[PDB]
Amino acid sequence: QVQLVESGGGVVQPGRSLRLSCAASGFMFNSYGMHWVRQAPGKGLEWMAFISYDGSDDYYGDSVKGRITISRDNSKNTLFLHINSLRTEDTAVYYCAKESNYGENAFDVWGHGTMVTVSSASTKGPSVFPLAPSSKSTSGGTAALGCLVKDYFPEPVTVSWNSGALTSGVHTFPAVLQSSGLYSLSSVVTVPSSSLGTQTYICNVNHKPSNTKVDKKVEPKSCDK
Amino acid sequence: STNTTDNIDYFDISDESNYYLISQLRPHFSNIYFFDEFKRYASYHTEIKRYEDIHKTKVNSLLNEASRAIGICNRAKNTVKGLINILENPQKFKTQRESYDVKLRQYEEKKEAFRGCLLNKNRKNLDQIKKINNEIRDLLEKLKCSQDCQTNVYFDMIKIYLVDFKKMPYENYDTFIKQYKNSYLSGVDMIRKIEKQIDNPVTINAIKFTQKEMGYIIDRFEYHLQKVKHSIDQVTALSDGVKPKQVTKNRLKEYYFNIGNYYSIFKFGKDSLNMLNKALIHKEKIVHNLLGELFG
Amino acid sequence: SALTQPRSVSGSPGQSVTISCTGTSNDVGFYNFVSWYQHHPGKAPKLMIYDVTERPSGVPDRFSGSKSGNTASLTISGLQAEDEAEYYCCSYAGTYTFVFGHGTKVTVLGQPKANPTVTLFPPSSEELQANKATLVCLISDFYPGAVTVAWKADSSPVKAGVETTTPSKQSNNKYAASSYLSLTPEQWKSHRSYSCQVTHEGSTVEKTVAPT
Repeated sequence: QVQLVESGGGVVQPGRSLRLSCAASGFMFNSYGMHWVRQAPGKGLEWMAFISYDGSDDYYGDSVKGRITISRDNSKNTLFLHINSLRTEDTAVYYCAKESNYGENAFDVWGHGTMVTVSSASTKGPSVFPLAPSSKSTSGGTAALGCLVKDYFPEPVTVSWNSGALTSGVHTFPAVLQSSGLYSLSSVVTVPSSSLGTQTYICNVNHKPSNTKVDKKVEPKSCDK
Repeated sequence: STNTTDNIDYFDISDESNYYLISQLRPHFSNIYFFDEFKRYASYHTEIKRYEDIHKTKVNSLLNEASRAIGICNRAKNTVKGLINILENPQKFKTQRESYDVKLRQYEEKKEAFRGCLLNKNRKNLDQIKKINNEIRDLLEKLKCSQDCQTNVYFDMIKIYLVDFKKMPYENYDTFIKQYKNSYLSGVDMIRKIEKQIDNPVTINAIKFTQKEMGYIIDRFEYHLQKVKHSIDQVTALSDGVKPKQVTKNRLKEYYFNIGNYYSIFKFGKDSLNMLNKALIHKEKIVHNLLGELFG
Repeated sequence: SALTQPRSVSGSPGQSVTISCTGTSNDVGFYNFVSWYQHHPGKAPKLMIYDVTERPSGVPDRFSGSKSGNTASLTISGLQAEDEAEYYCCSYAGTYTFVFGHGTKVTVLGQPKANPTVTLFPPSSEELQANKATLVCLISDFYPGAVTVAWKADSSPVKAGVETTTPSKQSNNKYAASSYLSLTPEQWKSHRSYSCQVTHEGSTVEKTVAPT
């Protein structure tokens, strides 16, 4: 019944400070070292800091030395993490971890993590750009088209094709967070290549946080630039 | 419930000729904590700024060489950990066929092999403690003072140490080991007397092995506690006694080594006590589950 | 600091796999303190091997840990559907520091492997009129779901302005991924061609679009 619960995450502005919390229970908290681990959206696990049982010693990884402070309050069974000045690369999931019972060189219990999303953006409706089918986009009896939903905040956005008439071959990708702090995603349909001139395909972009409803027809690339 | 030992960090060993105590936890040697303490002393003196290089190179290498050496004994650690798990667990012990006396001899054999490994692998590392000590003495010679050495840094570290001393719960530690050893010796006596009437040797033997390890850990707990208590008392007396504004350069060299030794032992013991307190809490839950199995 | 792990390993239910983890003489090779953690989507990471070889209670015998030189290994015997997860090695790095590996996705194969289909889109005329340029490279119908995307501008690699989504399962249990390259319109016109490089299961496929 050992549980670790991270807290303090969400949407945070770059250049400001952030303090994350880790509520521990089910074990004697004041007797174990603790660690902060983070995972970037597309990268692996990154070890950040360690603090001793009674909080008198703290050590850091080279990539985060001078940027963070690990700390604890053994009277409330809570571990803390202080980021001095948030950067774009701090967008990540931050895991709280307990020193393992079998020895100090492993961690036997981790928390579920909390999501830190660093962005300075206000609410913004997206720009929809068409991804047109062409010779480079056609192979055999299939053709790939789509819509590019760019520069919005916050998540999510819904994408349908011809007011839900299309279903087969439709794949709407997850959103990516850019260096600007705005999300981007694209939806793609694979349809017969011969039917491109006799059919009109439209995406139905809805970004309700901005009360946005955009329809963009996607037509095949005529001629050359 | 709890019926298996998961952590055997409580075993330690001491050197035969220079008598350094080796812990399975970093920094393994209390002398490393003294080298850590000399960083704080060296940051307050212009002349000994070069120690930042010495600590980052000689001290931290010794630390990592020590942790590497302890890691060389992970195999001997698992071998004695397997015997502990067998001897403490009746259900696990019944799965094999050797007597309790045969396996208890193997445990003693593997316990000393593991303890001996912790010392054999650290012999070269222990030889560095001396040379880092003397290197720090010669470094304190470059102080420009002679008969005028200010003791402000000396008494400022003492004031900090008195704050750090109060963070460790000494009264709670002392009350715990007194009630623990009291209960422990009672159950040992109770097991010795109910043993003749109950035909359950395996469970009683599992209780007696756990009491044997409990006795070992109680000894390590008591050893560090009064060592912690001694360094706290001596440094406290230094805060109460005379407070000269200035001493000679050689009295100050003895000063920093004295409080550095006392404080290094206090935190080394504090490290061990936190570990040993977890071992006694664990062994007591095991011996309680065994007693419930015996009487029930 | 980083321990290098294979991006993808796979096997069918019942056979073995082996995840390598190559470190340096200052971490994996210096200590006997390598760790192994299993990670499922939305689940807390779980310790499977500590101290190079030892298993915590509750970890099956199938999970095995070894080490040779600067490389540690994790062997999973008799694969099961539960074993499909991300695995990370971890090693003490000295002076109270640790270092994790890149991470290996284990997939227990439920269908035959499938190389991806790659379709690259140049910036739309609509977006270029707005003084923005984004290149969209779509990766579809690949299994197992693990891919590495590279971008090169006039045959020279370019990592700035690159974003890539993690592989997402399609309705046919195959995976899809997407990578975006955001440029200024001046960069897009000042190059002869751009390329999206997609590596999956040890084979690389390429697609080029040109502003001309």
